Amino acid sequence: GSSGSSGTGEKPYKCEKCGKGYNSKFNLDMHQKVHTGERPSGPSSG
Ligand SMILES: [Zn+2]
Repeated sequence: GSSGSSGTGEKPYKCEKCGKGYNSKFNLDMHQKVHTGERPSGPSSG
């Protein structure tokens, strides 16, 4: 029926903003400073 990749690695940090995983609490930080711009779309939590 259906099948795909399970995810051997572990992504304890995800970026819902875009949808990418990060295996580093530090790396994600620098990345978090990317979706700052106030997109034309309404937020979700502030
Ligand atoms: Zn992101």
